[PDB]
Amino acid sequence: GVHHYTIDEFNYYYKPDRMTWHVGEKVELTIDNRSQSAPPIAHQFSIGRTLVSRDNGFPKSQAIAVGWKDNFFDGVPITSGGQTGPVPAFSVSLNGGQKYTFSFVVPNKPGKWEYGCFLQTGQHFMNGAHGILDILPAQ
Ligand SMILES: [Cu+2]
Repeated sequence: GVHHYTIDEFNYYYKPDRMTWHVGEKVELTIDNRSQSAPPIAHQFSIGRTLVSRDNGFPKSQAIAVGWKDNFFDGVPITSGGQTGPVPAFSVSLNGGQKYTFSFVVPNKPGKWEYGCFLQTGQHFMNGAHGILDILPAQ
């Protein structure tokens, strides 16, 4: 059976901020931008590994996040409404009040991955917009 997961986006955090999948699990994931501000803001959902931050040669208290080195969804065939196939550099960007639902089979990419939002030059990320995705071997 397909396992339904929802990730809600708020300013500036995911609910839930942890998720666990098994390799080979059939997942339907809904990403919902529930931005609570007036006006609501856009949010991004990207799963990857190895944070990349801005550099200018000067030390920082908090590094400004810019992206992931490795995208979890690389090569992963996705179905969303009438469309099926892998998506190059997959990520989900939503305006306030918009959601996106897609399904896939969890690839053989075991271990810890992270999800994050890199919008507004890393400000969402610095404010809490990051989660942890654990991928367990097939049960
Ligand atoms: Cu965001």
